[PDB]
Amino acid sequence: ADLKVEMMAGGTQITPLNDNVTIFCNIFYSQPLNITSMGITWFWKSLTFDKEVKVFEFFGDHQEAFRPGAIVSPWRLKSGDASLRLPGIQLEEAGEYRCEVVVTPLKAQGTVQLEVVASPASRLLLDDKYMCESSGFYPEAINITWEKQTQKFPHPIEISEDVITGPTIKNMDGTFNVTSCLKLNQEDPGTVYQCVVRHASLHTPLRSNFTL
Ligand SMILES: *[C@@H]1O[C@H](CO)[C@@H](O[C@@H]2O[C@H](CO)[C@@H](O)[C@H](O)[C@H]2NC(C)=O)[C@H](O)[C@H]1NC(C)=O
Ligand SMILES: *[C@@H]1O[C@H](CO)[C@@H](O)[C@H](O)[C@H]1NC(C)=O
Ligand SMILES: *[C@@H]1O[C@H](CO)[C@@H](O)[C@H](O)[C@H]1NC(C)=O
Ligand SMILES: *[C@@H]1O[C@H](CO)[C@@H](O)[C@H](O)[C@H]1NC(C)=O
Repeated sequence: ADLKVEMMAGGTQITPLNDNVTIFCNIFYSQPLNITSMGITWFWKSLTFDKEVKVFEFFGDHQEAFRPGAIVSPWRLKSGDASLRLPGIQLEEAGEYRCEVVVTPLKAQGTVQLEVVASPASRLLLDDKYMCESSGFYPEAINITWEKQTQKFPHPIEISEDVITGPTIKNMDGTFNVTSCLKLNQEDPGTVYQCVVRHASLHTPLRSNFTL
C-alpha cells in the first residue's frame, strides 16, 4: 500500500496504572505528505464491549480530545509519529486502541491492546495463625505462597502444609485484595517465615518476613 500504519510490535502494550502512556502509531506514506490536510483518529473499545468511542481526532486545521489530557502532537507528526499520549492512565482505559490515518482517498489503520496493571502492596498481620494481606493489585490472577528458612537447613523451603488462602476480593477502585493464612505451632528457634507474592506487575516477587 502507498499508505501504512505501524503499531507496537506484537500487538500489546503494558503499562502501570496511573503512568503517562504513549501508544505508538507511525505513519508510512510513499508520496510527499501534506500534514495539514491529513486526518488522524484514535478509537477505544473495552475488550468485552464492542462499543467503540473516539479518543482524539486530529485534522490539520483543528484537534479535539474526547478523553481529557489526551494528545497527538503536530510536532511529532513531522516525523510521521501519530502516537497518542494519555496522562495518568486508569484501569478502565485498558482495552483496544485503533489508530486510523486518512490521506484522501487512502486510509490505513492499526490496532493495539493496552493492558493496565497495578502492583500489590503486601503486609503481615501477626496479631498459631499469621496472615499476609496483598492489596490493590490488577489483574486478579495472583500466586501467594509461604516459605521458611530454618537454622538447620539454611535455604528456603516452601510451606504447603497448613496454608489456607482466602478468596480474592473486590475493591471499589477496580483493583483486588487477597489474604493468605499460615498456621504454625513444634518449631525451631530462629526460623524466618516469609509470605511471597507473585504477580504480573512485579519484576521480582514481593517477600515479607517475620520470626517468632
Ligand atoms: C484492601 O486492602 C486495603 C489495604 O489494607 C484496604 O484499605 C485500607 O482500609 C482501611 C480500613 O478502612 C483504611 O483505614 C486504610 O486507609 C486503607 N489502606 C490504604 C492505605 O489503602 C481495603 O479496605 C481492602 N479492601 C477491601 C475490599 O476490604
Ligand atoms: C505524568 O506527567 C505529569 C506532568 O503533568 C507528572 O506530574 C507525573 O508524575 C507523570 N507521571 C509519572 C508518575 O511519571
Ligand atoms: C496542504 O493542505 C492545505 C489544506 O488543504 C493547503 O492549504 C496547502 O496548500 C497544502 N499544501 C500543499 C499541497 O502544498
Ligand atoms: C525478606 O527476606 C528476603 C530474603 O532474605 C529479602 O530479600 C527481603 O528483602 C526481606 N523483606 C523485607 C521486607 O525485609
